[PDB]
Amino acid sequence: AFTVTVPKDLYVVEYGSNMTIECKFPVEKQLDLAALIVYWEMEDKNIIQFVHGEEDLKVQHSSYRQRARLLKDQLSLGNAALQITDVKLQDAGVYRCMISYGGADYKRITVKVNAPYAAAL
Amino acid sequence: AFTVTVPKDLYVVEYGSNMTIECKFPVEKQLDLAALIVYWEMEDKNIIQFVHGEEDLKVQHSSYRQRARLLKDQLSLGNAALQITDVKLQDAGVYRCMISYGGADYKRITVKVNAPYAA
Ligand SMILES: Cc1c(NC(=O)c2ccc(CNCCO)cn2)cccc1-c1cccc(NC(=O)c2ccc(CNCCO)cn2)c1C
Repeated sequence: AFTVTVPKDLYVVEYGSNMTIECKFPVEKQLDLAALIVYWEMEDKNIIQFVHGEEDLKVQHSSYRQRARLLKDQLSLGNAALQITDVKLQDAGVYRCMISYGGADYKRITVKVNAPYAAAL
Repeated sequence: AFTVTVPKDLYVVEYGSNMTIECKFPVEKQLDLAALIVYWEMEDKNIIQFVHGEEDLKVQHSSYRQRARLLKDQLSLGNAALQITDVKLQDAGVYRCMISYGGADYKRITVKVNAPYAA
C-alpha cells in the first residue's frame, strides 16, 4: 500500500551537465523526519543516506563527494530528488531510491550518459 | 549504522529440495513489531512482504504461492529466515532481504540450483 513511483525510469543526460532524478512517496500533513529513511545508491555505491533527518558524509562514496545532494525542500511534496552535478560517463547505470516511511518501497532508475559530441548541421 | 548481515551469500541447492536463506539484523529486548518491515524478493518478484506483523498473501508472486514462508519464531533472535519448499530450476538467481527496524539495510544472496543428476 506504501508505494514509491517514478515519473520516468530512464534519464538520458549530456556529459558534464546537472541531472535531478525523482522518487515520489505519499506524505500527508507533518513530514515525520524521525520516521523517514531515504537511500540512493548506484550498484552498491552509497550516494545519499538520509536517516531520520541526519546525513553522515563520511559514508558517501568518494566518486559522489561534492556532486550529489538530496533536495530536502522537495520532501514535503513527497519528492526524494537526487541532484548530481557535472555528470560523468561512469554515472551511467542503475540507481535505486529506497524509502522507509510508514511502509517501505523502492524503484530502479536507469541513467544513460551520452558521449560528449560536437553536433553540427 | 543499522546493519543487516548474511552468514552465507551463496547457497547451492538440489532440485526439488527445501532451502532456508538467512538475514541477521540487530534486535535488543522486545522486538517492536509495529516498527519492523521484512521484504524478500528475487528479480522483482515479491516473495515475502512482512509489514508491521501483517502479510498479504495476495501480493505474493504466483511462482512462490504455498512454497515460501518467513519463519517468524526466528525474528525475536534477529533472524529473517526465508524457507522455500520444492526448489525449482527458476529459483536460481539473486535474492534480496530488505529490513527496516530503526534503521534500514539490505543484503544480496545468490542461489544456484543443481540440475537433477543420478549417482
Ligand atoms: C533497504 C531499505 C533502505 N536501505 C538503506 O537505507 C540502505 C543503506 C545502506 C545500505 C548499504 N549498506 C551495506 C552494509 O550492509 C543499504 N541500504 C532504505 C529505505 C528502505 C529500505 C527498505 C527496507 C525494508 C523493505 C524495503 N522494501 C520493501 O518492503 C518492498 C516491498 C515491496 C516492493 C515492491 N513494490 C513495487 C511497487 O512499487 C519493494 N520493496 C525497503 C526498500
